[PDB]
Amino acid sequence: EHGHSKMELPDYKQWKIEGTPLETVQEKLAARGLRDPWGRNEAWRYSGGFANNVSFVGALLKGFKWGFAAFVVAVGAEYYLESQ
Amino acid sequence: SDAPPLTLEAIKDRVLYVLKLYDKIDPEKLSVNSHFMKDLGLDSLDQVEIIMAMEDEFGFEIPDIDAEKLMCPQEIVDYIADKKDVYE
Amino acid sequence: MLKIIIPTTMLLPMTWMSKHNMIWINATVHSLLISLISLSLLNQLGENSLNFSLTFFSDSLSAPLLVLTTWLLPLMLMASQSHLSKETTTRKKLYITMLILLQLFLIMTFTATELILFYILFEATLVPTLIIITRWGNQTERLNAGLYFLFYTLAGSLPLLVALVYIQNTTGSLNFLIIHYWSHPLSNSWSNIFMWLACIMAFMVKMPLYGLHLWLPKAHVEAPIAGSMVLAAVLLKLGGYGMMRITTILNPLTNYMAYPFLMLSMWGMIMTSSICLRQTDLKSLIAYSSVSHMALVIVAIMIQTPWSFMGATALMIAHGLTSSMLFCLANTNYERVHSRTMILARGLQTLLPLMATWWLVASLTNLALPPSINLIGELFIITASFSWSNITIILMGMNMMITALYSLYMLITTQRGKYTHHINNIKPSFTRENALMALHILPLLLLTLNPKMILGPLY
Amino acid sequence: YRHSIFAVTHVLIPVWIIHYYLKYHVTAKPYTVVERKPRIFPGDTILETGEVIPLMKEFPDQH
Amino acid sequence: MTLCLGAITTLFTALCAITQNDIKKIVAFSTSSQLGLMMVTIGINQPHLAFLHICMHAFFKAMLFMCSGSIIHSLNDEQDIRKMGGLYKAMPFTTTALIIGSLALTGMPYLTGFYSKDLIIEAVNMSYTNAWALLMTLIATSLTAAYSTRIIFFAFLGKPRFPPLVLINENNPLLINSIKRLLIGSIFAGFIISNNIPPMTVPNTTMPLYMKMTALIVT
Amino acid sequence: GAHLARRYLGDASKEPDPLRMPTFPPDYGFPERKEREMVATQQEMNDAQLMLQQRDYCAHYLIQLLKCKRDSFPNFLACKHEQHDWDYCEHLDYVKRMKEFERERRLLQRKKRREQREAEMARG
Amino acid sequence: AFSAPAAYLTHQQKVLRLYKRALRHLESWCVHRDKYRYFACLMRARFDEHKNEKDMVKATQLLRQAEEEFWYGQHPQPYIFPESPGGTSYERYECYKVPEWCLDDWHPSEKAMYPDYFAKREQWKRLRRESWEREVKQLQEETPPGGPRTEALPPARKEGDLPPLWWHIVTRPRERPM
Amino acid sequence: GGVHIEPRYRQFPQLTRSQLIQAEFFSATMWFWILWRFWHDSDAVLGHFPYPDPSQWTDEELGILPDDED
Amino acid sequence: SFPKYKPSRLATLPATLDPAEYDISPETRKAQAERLAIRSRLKREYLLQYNDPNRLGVIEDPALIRWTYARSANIYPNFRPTPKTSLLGALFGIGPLFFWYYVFKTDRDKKEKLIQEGKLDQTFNISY
Amino acid sequence: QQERDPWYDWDHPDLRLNWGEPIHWDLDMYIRNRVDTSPTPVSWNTMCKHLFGFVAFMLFMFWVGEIYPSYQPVGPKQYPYNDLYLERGGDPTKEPEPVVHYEI
Amino acid sequence: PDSWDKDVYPEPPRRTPAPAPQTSLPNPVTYLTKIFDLLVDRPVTLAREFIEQQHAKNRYYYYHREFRRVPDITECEEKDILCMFEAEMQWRRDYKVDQEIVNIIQERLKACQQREGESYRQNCAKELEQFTQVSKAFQDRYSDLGAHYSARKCLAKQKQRMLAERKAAKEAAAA
Amino acid sequence: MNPFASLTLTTLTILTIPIMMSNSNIYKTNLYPNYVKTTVSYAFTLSLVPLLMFM
Ligand SMILES: CCCCCCCCCCCCCCCCC[C@@H](O)O[C@H](CO[C@H](O)CCCCCCCCCCCCCCC)COP(=O)(O)OCC[N+](C)(C)C
Ligand SMILES: CCCCCCCC/C=C\CCCCCCCC(=O)O[C@H](COC(=O)CCCCCCC/C=C/CCCCCCCC)COP(=O)(O)OCCN
Ligand SMILES: *OP(=O)(O)OCC(C)(C)[C@@H](O)C(=O)NCCC(=O)NCCSC(=O)CCCCCCCCCCC
Repeated sequence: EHGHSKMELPDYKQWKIEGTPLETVQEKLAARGLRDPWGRNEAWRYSGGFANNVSFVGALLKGFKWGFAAFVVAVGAEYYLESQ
Repeated sequence: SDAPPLTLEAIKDRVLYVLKLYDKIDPEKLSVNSHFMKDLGLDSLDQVEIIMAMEDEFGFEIPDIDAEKLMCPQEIVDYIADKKDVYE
Repeated sequence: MLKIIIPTTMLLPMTWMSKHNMIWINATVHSLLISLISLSLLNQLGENSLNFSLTFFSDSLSAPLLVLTTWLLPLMLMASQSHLSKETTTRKKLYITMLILLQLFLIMTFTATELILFYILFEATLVPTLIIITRWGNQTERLNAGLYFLFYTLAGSLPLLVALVYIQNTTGSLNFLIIHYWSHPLSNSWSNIFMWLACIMAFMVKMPLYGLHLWLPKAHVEAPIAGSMVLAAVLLKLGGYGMMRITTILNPLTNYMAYPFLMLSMWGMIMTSSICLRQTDLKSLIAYSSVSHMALVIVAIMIQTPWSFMGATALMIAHGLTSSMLFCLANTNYERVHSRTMILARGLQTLLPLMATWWLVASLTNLALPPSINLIGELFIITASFSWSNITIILMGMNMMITALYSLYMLITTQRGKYTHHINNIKPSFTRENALMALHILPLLLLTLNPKMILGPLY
Repeated sequence: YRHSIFAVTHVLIPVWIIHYYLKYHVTAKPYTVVERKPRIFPGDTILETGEVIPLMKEFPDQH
Repeated sequence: MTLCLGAITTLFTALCAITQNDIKKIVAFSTSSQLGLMMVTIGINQPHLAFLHICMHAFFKAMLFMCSGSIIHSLNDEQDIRKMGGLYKAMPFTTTALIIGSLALTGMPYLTGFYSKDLIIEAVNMSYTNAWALLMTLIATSLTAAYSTRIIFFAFLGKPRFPPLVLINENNPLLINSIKRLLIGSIFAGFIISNNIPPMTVPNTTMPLYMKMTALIVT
Repeated sequence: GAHLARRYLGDASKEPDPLRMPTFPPDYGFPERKEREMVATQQEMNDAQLMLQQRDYCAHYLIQLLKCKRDSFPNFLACKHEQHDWDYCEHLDYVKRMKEFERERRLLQRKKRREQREAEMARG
Repeated sequence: AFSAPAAYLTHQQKVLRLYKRALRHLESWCVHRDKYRYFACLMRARFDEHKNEKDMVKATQLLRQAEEEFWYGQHPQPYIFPESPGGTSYERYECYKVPEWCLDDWHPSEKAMYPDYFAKREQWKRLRRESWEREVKQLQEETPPGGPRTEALPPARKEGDLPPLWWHIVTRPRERPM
Repeated sequence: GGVHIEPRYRQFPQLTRSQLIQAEFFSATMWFWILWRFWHDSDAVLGHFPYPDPSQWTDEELGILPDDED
Repeated sequence: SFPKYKPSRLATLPATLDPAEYDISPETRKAQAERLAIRSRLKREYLLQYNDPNRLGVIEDPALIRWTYARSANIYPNFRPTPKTSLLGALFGIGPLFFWYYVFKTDRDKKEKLIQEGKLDQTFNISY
Repeated sequence: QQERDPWYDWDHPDLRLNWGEPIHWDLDMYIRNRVDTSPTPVSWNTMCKHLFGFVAFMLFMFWVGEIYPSYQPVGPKQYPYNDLYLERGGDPTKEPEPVVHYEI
Repeated sequence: PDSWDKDVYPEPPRRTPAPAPQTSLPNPVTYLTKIFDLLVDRPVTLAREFIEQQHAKNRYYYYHREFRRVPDITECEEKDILCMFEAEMQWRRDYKVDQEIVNIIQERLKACQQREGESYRQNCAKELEQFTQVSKAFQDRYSDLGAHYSARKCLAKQKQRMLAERKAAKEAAAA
Repeated sequence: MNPFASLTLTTLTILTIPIMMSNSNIYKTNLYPNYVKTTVSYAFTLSLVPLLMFM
């Protein structure tokens, strides 16, 4: 049992430099009369599920919302049970 | 590991995929047997960059003595196949 | 004691009247039976000794050496079976005769109750070894090797004989029991100094002491495999046994006569160990490691304390077994490759895995991994030396580190890495070789369970 | 089932052998198994004797 | 001698770890610095605290190494952090496990590393000891936070920098369960063990407010 | 900490030496000098076998806390009042040590001031 | 690796080797892809500003200052592919490589398993046995007198011939045998 | 002993809902535990016993005389 | 300009920093060509011996034999007693012995004097 | 042997040696498992200076911190029964000089 | 256990506290010990009873060997080899017995240190004092004799010690 | 009697059984890693009891 499923490559025309930091790199290079020939080779790194980033603080607070809600519920139950 | 057993068709497809993203060469003109200097009008620095892109794509390094004489996509595919022991 | 001596003598007619194709089988079986019989000597007392007769006696210092001597003969026969295949029947019988005569001389030497008798057999052990080295040795250096092994020995032992007869004209006896019970102090005098030197140098040269050790690498690298086994396992310990016996009449001179040798040993063990770091021959490396271990034994005997003597006995037994195993492994490589150079045959763990396991166990034992009896002897000697002077630890400590290094070096060069491409004649290991290694290594790990058997008479 | 045989052959048999060896051979000799003395606090009572350890000196308690 | 050896060890190893690019090397230098901190604790005559730190470090350092090995296997035996980019979303369980382990290593309050590291820092702060060793311990704590940040930032937060053939896969029950047991350990074991052991030292009940917060501030 | 700066950058003799403290008689300040009271006796403190460093003036609270810990075993958070009591007693011990430090420092200040006034009167 | 080396490297080969090394180390310094793209385009622009120069002396004066500048700023810990000579898995599978001739020493009870494999192996052995006798003479007549000048080997030129010295290249163990 | 996931080649890899929910659950567990412990045991961080001011103690309790007696 | 690299015994000069590779002369090219020629001859000999189906033995290497012989057995016949060898032998073989003798003798004299004066405190020293 | 070309087809790839070529007198000293002489990014003298300076500075600073320790503004810890005379060593037949502790 | 003499290996009365549960939570330790008893102690005890009854079916004895006293080295002539042999054997037996006495005292000391817990420094004074005395006596008797020790060398050491003591006593008396 | 010592020795002893079985048939199959893992888990569970006794 191994992975022989005939994976097919996506279309190469899909990758475009627009909307990526590679576009800004191209603009800075054109400010000096240069060009980036390999730009479209890296575009897939900013295209799909990789298009959105998370901050360091956001990474640390990965499950803070649900934990905070559970803590509020638990402390409310503790208050409503002790006060009896 | 769990690495799928890549084939000659996969190697050729990936080589052509990387070459078609090189905006210096026209995707209509190139083929498997299209030469680098004469058929596509490229330089030696362009060939070095193409070899580096191949190395980045396939995750292994081609030594310079071997890399300097790989002038077609077909010979790139053959080199990768011989290095990685591809049957079909 | 004749219950062991007579069957060993009967080995000779049994060998000579045997069939042409049955010499090895009969010799091995009856040598194993003699070893089983000699196992009964291990029942010792905390009292004086096992004084069988006026001529022979046994002690808990002599019993383990006798057991090792009787056990080594079948292993030597197994090791010699291979390279003596194309030899005529008469010469094979002569080889077995030399081995039997060596065993007989050693047996008697360990149990002799008289110093002169001990000297005669201690020298009689030379002739079979010299014949074995110079007749069935492989290279042309063997002749020179033999000469060295002879003259060094004799150069040390001719003065001893003189001293011995001198002693018998003064005390009236050379019997060891009387000598022990009637011991008298040695006054500090030039005559006494030279008597001390005469009594000590013959045993120093056969340990061998550093600076007097030049014969040993020659003899061990030029000898056949059985000769190397018997030289490293038993013949080196003759000097230790002799010094243990004779130091009872040398006090209190040893308190200050021991200084030149102690230094020569304590520094020497460093040098030889470092020599093992840069060696291109396996047998030469194993021989130099033997020199280092015997330097430690020399220190133990010169310190003259109970812990020193216990450690020296244990280390003698352990080194005998370990060095014999290492020589057998090197020879099993040589018979395939015919070179005796460390870096020729490489990456052998891939081609011979079980032999690689044997190599690992032998290297671990030579490295003195606890609780092996090698480490027991080493640690007892080190503790006694620390009591002698706290500074000694430095040198001792250094030796330990160096030893491990070269041991693992020998294991890594031959077993690990990539195999040599052009060497395509490495056949699977035979049952004979595997059984040889197993019969070397199982007694060591069994002896670690009852160390009191090999701790000598001061336990 | 496999867990049952594993628990029988790899836990129960070794613990039986070790408990027998400790209870009937090791403790047959003195000082082989030496226990740290149990701690005694005021107000405790002893099974062997039955006396009551006196309480402390009623220290002034506040906060 | 033990105090000075531990202090110099922890400082030097954290300093070396701060610029490493192999992830296993970073974790190994972290282990060495933690061992130096243990020796510092021994030097100030707090052996039971050192034992407690050993017990907590076991949990969270082993789980950190397992997360690193998971990443290495998922990226085709690639160990350099230059060649791993956005893994926060690509493999979430490893991300949460490594985040919790890094928080436990840096002494986040009420986690497993809190109950040993915070007490060790307090004990070194209030003791008759070398000023240099104390300063080196504090700087080493800061550097511990720094290299944990380095691992997280270069392994999980950016854009992907691995080869195009994506073989990322976490879905193996063996890996998940093995990581999860030590995750639960590195969350609760400090509390359980600290509350279930007898007191073996005099506590540091009263302290200046800035001295009580020093570990958190430097982290 | 500021006392380190005061002793190491300022006048060393102006501040106490922690190793050689105290240097002044206990009765120098006021003659009352009430003695410290110990509750746990030698025998029960040996029977509880605390430690030679836990065998201090707060040992009775430690003994009570250990009794609670042993008695309510499965509920490891059952007895927290006695933990608080032991911690409070240790806090009071530390405050007494701080008071000793301060008293020695002020006595050193006053002794040096006496020496300066006497030197001024002698020079005048 | 596969290609035979020459007696020396020309100026062009040295320049290209510097270009590859400098780009790799710049990538090791610039971790992110867009930063690397920008600085690699800048390095390409810096590299070909002297592309059209004609004289050898100054062109060699360049590529010397370039080597010195590279060695000053060479990133002491550059990225290495894991299988490359400095990588973390360089010779990892070297211990699983076993030579083919070991199969000749298998017990008949072992060769009884896999009969088809050993039949094919016998076919290969007989092919090698004939081809060797042809190859020795082919190499003998194709070599210049005085010995070879370069360790490059010729192909087969006849119909049934095989390339000389082919056995130990064709029967390589594998890249990942186990 | 897992399930089959094919490679993607330059696209985000396929994810199971199980691993997502497990990771979110464990992160939420860690944060809830931290919040609960801070709510219940706050003295472990901020301290319980105030630090006295040494200069604020009166000379009466420190045994200091007005620089004339002894 | 950039700070210069200074080679040492244990950190040698890079090939890209060798001025000798930038001083190209026809004689240098001829030397390189003939070095490659002799390497190619040796490689051809080895590969002819290595690919031979008939051969079933370790290939003998004269260079390895020369190395082992030079390291072991060619030493003494080429030894000549010179001031340098004599001085180095005397130092390296005699100095350590007397150094360690002095150290150990001083230590044991100190210990013996302490024992004779009775101020050593050998309590519990039972095993020696 | 470590600075030999790793991309060449050596006859002995692990040792990076060719059959028939002269062997260095000290080959066993340089076998890639032992001392190597490969060029380093930083010069040997600079590395030696930096390492020695760091070690010497750390030793000097540890000695300085030994002379200038850190402590808290407290007096010595007080122990009840003659500074635990009986529990620390003992000798209960000597009647030690009593040490009494000051309550403030 | 009757297998050893309680006076030679003394032990304190071993007073242990009584269970005083303070809460209603059942502790797992008691239940674990009950299941341990049921699952381990009973079968082991039954096997032991079977083996003990089998041993009782076949009862036989062995004895401690008693040794007569012989004249010591202090009453042997210079060259009378038989008397020196007997005295040497007797001295060696006495040496072994003294070694075992030291071993017994050391075992006492180690057991005390383990048993007393945190108060071992004060509660093991008697064992330390006994070991100090026995160690001093053993060191006086047998230290520095060497590997080739004998009764004659021990007698010489004792004679030199007595000469030194007599000289010191005469010097102190004639002070 | 006092299961503490028996439990403590049993943990270390049953840690050694797979080493003895390393020459048996289980070592030549693919169930050996699970065998060792199960043995270690059982040893952990057993060793949890003397910790409870000390606690
Ligand atoms: C070569 C590889 C190693 C081989 C083995 C080497 C081991 C043998 C070393 C010999 C041991 C030492 C021999 C003598 C030691 C006695 C102590 C004496 O030499 O020291 C001083 C002696 O002073 C001088 O040494 C006098 C002798 C000087 C002449 C001797 C030659 C010195 C170096 C020779 C070395 C050659 C060795 C190799 C020979 C081939 C003490 O002063 P003094 O109190 O008055 O004499 C005490 C002795 N009494 C009581 C009998 C009187
Ligand atoms: C590996 C090579 C080692 C070579 C052997 C080294 C040992 C040499 C030992 C000395 C040799 C002769 C020993 C004498 C035999 C002992 C007998 C004895 O001690 O009697 C002495 C006699 O002692 C001597 O005569 C010895 C004199 C020496 C003469 C021979 C010189 C040999 C070389 C000496 C220097 C070398 C010794 C050490 C060598 C170290 C190793 C190289 C007392 O004689 P009396 O006159 O009866 O009593 C005195 C009261 N009237
Ligand atoms: O057509 P091709 O065969 O590809 O030929 C290419 C090229 C013509 C450029 C070249 O091979 C050639 O033959 N040039 C002739 C002249 C010449 O090249 N002279 C030397 C120029 S040196 C140079 O390019 C400047 C180097 C600047 C970069 C320094 C690197 C520092 C990096 C530091 C680490 C990050």
